[PDB]
Amino acid sequence: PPNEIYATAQQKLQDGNWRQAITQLEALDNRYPFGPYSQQVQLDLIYAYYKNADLPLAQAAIDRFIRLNPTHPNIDYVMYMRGLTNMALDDSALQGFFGVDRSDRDPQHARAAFSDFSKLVRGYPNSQYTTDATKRLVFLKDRLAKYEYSVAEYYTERGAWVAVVNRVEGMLRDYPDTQATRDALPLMENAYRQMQMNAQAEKVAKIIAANSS
Amino acid sequence: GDEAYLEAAPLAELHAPAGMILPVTSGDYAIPVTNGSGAVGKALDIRPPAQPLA
Amino acid sequence: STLERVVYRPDINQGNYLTANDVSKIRVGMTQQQVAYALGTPLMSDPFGTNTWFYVFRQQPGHEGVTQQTLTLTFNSSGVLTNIDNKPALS
Amino acid sequence: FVVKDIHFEGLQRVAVGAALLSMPVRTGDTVNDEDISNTIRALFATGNFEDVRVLRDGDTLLVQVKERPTIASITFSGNKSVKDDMLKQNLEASGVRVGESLDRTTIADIEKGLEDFYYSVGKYSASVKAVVTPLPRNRVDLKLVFQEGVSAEIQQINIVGNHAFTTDELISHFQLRDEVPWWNVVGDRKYQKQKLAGDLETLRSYYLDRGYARFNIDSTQVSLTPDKKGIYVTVNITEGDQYKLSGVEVSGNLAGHSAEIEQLTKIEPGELYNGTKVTKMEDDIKKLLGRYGYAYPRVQSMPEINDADKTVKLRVNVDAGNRFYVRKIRFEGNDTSKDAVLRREMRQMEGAWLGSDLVDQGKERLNRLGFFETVDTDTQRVPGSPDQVDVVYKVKERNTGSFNFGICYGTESGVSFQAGVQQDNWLGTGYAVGINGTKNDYQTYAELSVTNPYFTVDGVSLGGRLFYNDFQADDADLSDYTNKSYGTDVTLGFPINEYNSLRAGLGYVHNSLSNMQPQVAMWRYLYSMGEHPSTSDQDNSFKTDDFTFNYGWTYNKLDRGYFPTDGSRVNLTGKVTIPGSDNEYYKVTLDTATYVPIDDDHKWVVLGRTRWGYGDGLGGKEMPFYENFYAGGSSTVRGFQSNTIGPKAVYFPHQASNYDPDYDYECATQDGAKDLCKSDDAVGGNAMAVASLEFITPTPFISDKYANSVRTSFFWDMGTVWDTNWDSSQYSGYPDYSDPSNIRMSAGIALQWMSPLCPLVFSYAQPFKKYDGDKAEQFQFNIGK
Amino acid sequence: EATRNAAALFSVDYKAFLNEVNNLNKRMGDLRDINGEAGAWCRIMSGTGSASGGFSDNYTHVQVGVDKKHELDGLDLFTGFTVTHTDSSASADVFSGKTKSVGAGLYASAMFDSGAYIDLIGKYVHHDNEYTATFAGLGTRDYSTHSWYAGAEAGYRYHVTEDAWIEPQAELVYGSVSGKQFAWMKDKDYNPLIGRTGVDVGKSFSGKDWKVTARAGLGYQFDLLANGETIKGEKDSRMLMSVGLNAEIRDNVRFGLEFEKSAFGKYNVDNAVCANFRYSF
Amino acid sequence: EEDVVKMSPLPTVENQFTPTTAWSTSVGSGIGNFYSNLHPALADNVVYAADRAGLVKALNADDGKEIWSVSLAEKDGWFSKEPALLSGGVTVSGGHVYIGSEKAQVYALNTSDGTVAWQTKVAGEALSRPVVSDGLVLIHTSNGQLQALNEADGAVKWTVNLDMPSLSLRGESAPTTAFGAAVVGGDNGRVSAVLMEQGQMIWQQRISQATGSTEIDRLSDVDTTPVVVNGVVFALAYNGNLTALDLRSGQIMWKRELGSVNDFIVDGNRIYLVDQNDRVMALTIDGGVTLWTQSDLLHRLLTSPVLYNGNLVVGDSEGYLHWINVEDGRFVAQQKVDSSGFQTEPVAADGKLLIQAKDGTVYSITR
Repeated sequence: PPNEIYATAQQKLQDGNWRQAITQLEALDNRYPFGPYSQQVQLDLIYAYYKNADLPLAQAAIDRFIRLNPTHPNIDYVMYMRGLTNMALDDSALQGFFGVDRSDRDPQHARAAFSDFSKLVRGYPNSQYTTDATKRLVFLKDRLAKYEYSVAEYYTERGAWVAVVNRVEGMLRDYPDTQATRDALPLMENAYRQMQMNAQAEKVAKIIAANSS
Repeated sequence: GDEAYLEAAPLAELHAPAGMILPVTSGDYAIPVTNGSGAVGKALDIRPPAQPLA
Repeated sequence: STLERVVYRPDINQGNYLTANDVSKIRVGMTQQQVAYALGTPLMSDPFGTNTWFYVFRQQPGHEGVTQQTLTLTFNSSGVLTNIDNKPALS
Repeated sequence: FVVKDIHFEGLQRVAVGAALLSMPVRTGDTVNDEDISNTIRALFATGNFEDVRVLRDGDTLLVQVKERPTIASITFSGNKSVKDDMLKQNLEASGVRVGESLDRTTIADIEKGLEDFYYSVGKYSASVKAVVTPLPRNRVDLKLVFQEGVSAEIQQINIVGNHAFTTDELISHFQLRDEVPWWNVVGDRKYQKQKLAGDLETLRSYYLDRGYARFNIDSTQVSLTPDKKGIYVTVNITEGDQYKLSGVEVSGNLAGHSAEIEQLTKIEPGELYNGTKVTKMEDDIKKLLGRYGYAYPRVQSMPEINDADKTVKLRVNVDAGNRFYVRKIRFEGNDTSKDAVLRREMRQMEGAWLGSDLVDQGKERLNRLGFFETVDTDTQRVPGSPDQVDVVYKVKERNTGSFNFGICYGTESGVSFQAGVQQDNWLGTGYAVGINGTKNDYQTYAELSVTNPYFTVDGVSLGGRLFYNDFQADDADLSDYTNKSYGTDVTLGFPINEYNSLRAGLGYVHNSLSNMQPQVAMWRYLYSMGEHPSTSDQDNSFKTDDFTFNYGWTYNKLDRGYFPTDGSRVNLTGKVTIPGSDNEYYKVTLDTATYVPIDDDHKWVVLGRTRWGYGDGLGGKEMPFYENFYAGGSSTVRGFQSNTIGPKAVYFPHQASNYDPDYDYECATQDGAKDLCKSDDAVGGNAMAVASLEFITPTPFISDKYANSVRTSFFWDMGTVWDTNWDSSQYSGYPDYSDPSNIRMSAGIALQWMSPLCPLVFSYAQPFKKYDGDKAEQFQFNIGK
Repeated sequence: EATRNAAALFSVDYKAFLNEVNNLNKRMGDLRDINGEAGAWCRIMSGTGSASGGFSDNYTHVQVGVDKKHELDGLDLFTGFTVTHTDSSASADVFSGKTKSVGAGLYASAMFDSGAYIDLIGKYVHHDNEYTATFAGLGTRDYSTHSWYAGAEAGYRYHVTEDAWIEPQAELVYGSVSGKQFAWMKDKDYNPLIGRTGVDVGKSFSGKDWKVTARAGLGYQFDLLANGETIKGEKDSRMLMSVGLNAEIRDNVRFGLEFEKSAFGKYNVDNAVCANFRYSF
Repeated sequence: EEDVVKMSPLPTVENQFTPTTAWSTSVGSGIGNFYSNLHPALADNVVYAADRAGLVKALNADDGKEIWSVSLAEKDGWFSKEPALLSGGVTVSGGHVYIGSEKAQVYALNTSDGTVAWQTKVAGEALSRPVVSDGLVLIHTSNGQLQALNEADGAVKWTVNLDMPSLSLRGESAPTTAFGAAVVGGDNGRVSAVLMEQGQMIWQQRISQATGSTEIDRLSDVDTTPVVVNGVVFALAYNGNLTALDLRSGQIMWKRELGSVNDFIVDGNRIYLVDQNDRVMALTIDGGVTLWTQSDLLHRLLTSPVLYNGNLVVGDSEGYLHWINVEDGRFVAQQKVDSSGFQTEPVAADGKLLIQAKDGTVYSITR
């Protein structure tokens, strides 16, 4: 019977350890795909693989849950954990142990934690994890804007006055309210002065002094 | 987890002076306000919300 | 210094290519679809209110001087009247 | 006429709405007496209902359908050189899966992914049979007994119609071979269906390069022997005539490139129709248009076969588009490396016109760093603008680091710190920090090498090194002494070309030679500068303060920086002391590593190494022996002991020692004779010339690498070390150490597997030409680098 | 005392018989639950210790080979060639030299998790002994000898607990060594029957990828076929207490306390407690 | 490893005769492990033999006379020679000796001197037994084509294509004639019988069971020598049975079970078959009565059978023989005459049994 294994599948990480919560949990999914506990064990493999550093295989367990039933009542939990397994690939490594700034690393994991959090705060505004999703989007919108500042910081010492003014113009359209825009705003003024475009350098000079940090 | 998403700097939109209408704010990455009032930090409901019976 | 003219510096090209033959084929009274067809799309533009396209042709060889040819075209609200301002050399 | 009891307790095993409530018999009764014909033979005959039991009247009616149990697990027992991963992925798409209900139907679909899969590899006599095991109804699994068939054997290869070339020349260029000699390993009877179309296109391209433009292949007959033990295959070709190339014709819009294209497609008068030369000119025009902004051109070829005078011309229609500009250069895959490291090695600038010669220059620049394994350029396209591209680099990080902490404390030896911290990236910032804290029982060797490769934005480097030897050997006398050395180093390098690099800098070197044995080669230096002590006592101290000027030059054109297979790398490290130090000398050292392949797949790589060294004194100095040259051991001349190739100094007549308990190796005492007494250990010379030559072999019997790890090669290396200041007039019975002709040659086989946790290189060599006194060993092993 | 000092050159095959044989942790490590069908392993063994009279022992035992995972009914068959390039730097104070012990062979281990420890190891080692004496006018010496090995390993493992296991292992090998002559007094051909027994308290906790194996051992060495013509031979028993350790992670395949001591006898085998470490980042 | 079953053991020999007459001459270089159809022939007590290297010889039935060794497969006249895969089959009829090859060469040697060999280029590989009928040497190649050559120079070159199945087995079906209609076994399980004028109507008939099965490897194949009696074409095939059709272009068809690739002998009312399981059975011309089998030779790589002095002698894969009677098929007689093995078919005429081994060793055993 399938009930003799699920009755001993309550020893979680708070009761047992990080290893016993999977051994009797995997044996109920393969041998009973259409059993009694069909969607219960699918919401247990997601949480058990998050704190056991089982990051890539839990991402395949996320997209399986929306694909077979999109009419789930409390679907806000699987969408909130999709953003947490993408932020687990961020600066939580040996580089983060020393205390360095990893804003100029690969932004592919931080940008992947934005398309799912935008659907959570706009689709279900009165959900449970709506408050923590908005507070996590401020750090993600600041980490992605700081990556574009490190690009313009390299292109202003090598010297490229079309590549500098294209990243700050791309920062004024994507991230208009952050600290990296106000810091890269003198970098856009310096590239207009190195060329003969003095009519454009006075427009940036009238917006830095008008917004005193 | 970490303590970086709550200790970060808030967002403040800069202003535009006269002569520059600043129409560049027309892209993605917008943060709406949906009355955020709940639990933040480490004290969250990390357990899966299992559905009860009728 | 001593290493001012010894260290190798690669070619730093910027902006779009402006061949001197197809620059003088445009004139006033031209829509935006014909300027973007002959010279191409501009790499930079002015979004602050007006619509001015900057055709900057800048190239800098390794410690051998800087050459820049700037062509600024100021469009109108409809996008027909252009202001031809050709800068063949920088200061 | 309604039926009430129609829902009994034998239909709720696998479903309640799809099995019990599939047909609404309750409160949906319409027909009068056709209830048996509307449910049983209309719906309950296809899904899982095999029972066609005729229902009785309304007193003892019963359906009683027994549902067959589900499948628990597919245990593939007896994996006869097959993988369980590729045997179960085909069964999920075509066959059975885990936990799926099987109502005793699948007999043939299990033979579709298993028996027909044996028909593809060559096993035509497969007789597999899946029999279910006796077990109660809960999670019924089954056993899988494997009955293998015949191997994929090939009897012979025959090519008919080959009136021009012989049939033996074609098998030497065929990928699908028949028999291998003892010269190679691979090339035996392995019949693969995907490999049959591989060598058929090679036969199609073999005659196209010689001039047979009308070469056509008929149907290929793959015949099988009765009572199968081999597979025959016969091709039928119909070649034409060897044609001649008349001329080219480049049409279309050349976009001003009318002088570098027609000169590029120029042919030789009296040349045939080469098949590989048409596809080379098809790409070289596409490579030429990519160096000006045209990223996506359109080129074709219309060959005009003229069978009248046996000639052929070709017409190229070049359609060059518009100038494509680079909008953004994004990088993905740099998890541990910052974006500023991967941006300095880019020759294509953002916001300029797309030059394809500059993008491939940035791809090969990331390969020679040694930080990544696989790199590639995926040039995207902006959907809005018709002439804007997005150059995307997909890199993959490598574990650039080594933390060896193999310390251990013996019962009487003591503490044996072996800290071996050495990495090329500190935290992804380009800084190469190598800390070798090899602290032995007395040898307290500690160094710290921090090197910044980009001090400025142009590529100027700045590094440092702080060594500390502290080597106290107060037990043996095998050219050993109480040494104490330290000092710093400052090196500033800068590039002068795309591949060349120069460097310069200062350096302070301190030495302290205390309690050293007297011999000839060590006291010719002390008789030149310093004092002249007596030759019959020990503990003669000497402290030198050096101030050197370290120059050098480095040329690098390798294809990869991790472990290359093509290109050359020339190194040079020279130094000379400034006037005013304790000693006045100089030393030049050269290194060479040349990789060259002799095929197309880069499988046989010829490697040639060359190490040259020379050093002399300035103003009368005599080349201080703590910075001499040593040959032998491993990675220089494989087949000898560690630093044994070179001159061996004659020991002076001693008189005393530390204790002298009648077994010391000091001479001119009661244990030996009373004359000038020679030795057997190497002391090094002023010059050095070592040349090596290897042959990188194909994949050995150990064939598991999973990227490129294992590498087997056999080598042949020479080398000699001679003392250029040895006086030959005062010594007659001793061998002349001033002769640069005593070449020591060796040969053997090496094995280098580049695993990140055991990166050791072991090699077995046998010296066939050595000299007297040279201690030679056969097996050698170290870390390397 | 001239025959007893010259007997140290003849007493080099008795010490090499212990160095050529090893346990499972010295050739395969801990072969517990690895899904590798074929994998080359790295192993370098080095011992020291003065036996009697200050013997310089600096032998470096190395071995490398592959495996072949062939599971049928829980009784696997392994096949792979191994090499034995042992550089035995074993010499006294009176005579100097080394010993180049080159050899090659194969192994067939059928060990499983149930406790069926049946291994068949066969190897052929050709020894090269180069010594340079000074007493009694001997001087340099050079000969050649061969050695055939037939390692029949037995043992069973019962699981009394969930993590702590006990493996009473017994060894029974066979030798085919030969002798040599002098030219300026010879031995004969003997067949050793050196066997050992003792339990192995293996506290193997392979829960996560961090696999710690606190392995113990109280083995004892004895001789079955004892010869008395090397003058004559002598009797000597050995003690082989060894406490092993391993920590096999994906980034650390090292950090193992591998050591073995003795209590009685006139020989020294290894250090007391010393280990290694490595890390790749 | 073993595929299905190993070779069957040898039963007790009875040996009711004296087969002591056997002379051994190893001609050629040996065939080896190559599947061919190199069977000897005889004409006026002159035994002919060949090999894949081209060493064609001629011997006598008594001891071996008129020995001329010619290098037919040379193809090189500069420094050495080279084999041309001479694996067609020696047939002596009409004063000429026709041997096919696998390099599109159909040689035609002489009888007295045996060195003038005009060769005709064909569109494939000659593998079938070259038969003659009214001065026309029929060749069934490996490409599914029929090229009948003249006896003088091969002027007539009419060619008809029958079928070309994917992954066929062989194409060495020896054709027989019947009242002007040359019955040619196809390659995809079809039985064709056309007139030998220029190529008449084919009237193909599918007799194999490859169309019924979904996955097939080498099921559609027919390789037989359809000897006819009273105008009845038997023409068996792989995975079928005999297909006793009439000469009047009929469409009626009946097989039973279990057909092979080897040949058979028609003794009028009694026929004798072989299968892939290598059980020598016996049938009649109308259906079958007392179909007895012999399971003592299971998977022993059995060759084609032949009648000799009332007994059916069949070779083996190692060199043994099976002298089997006719009334029930229980008597056997195993003689260790060869060590390499028998692969080609044995021929027997006028009291002379000829069998060639894999190494090219002919025999004249008489019992």
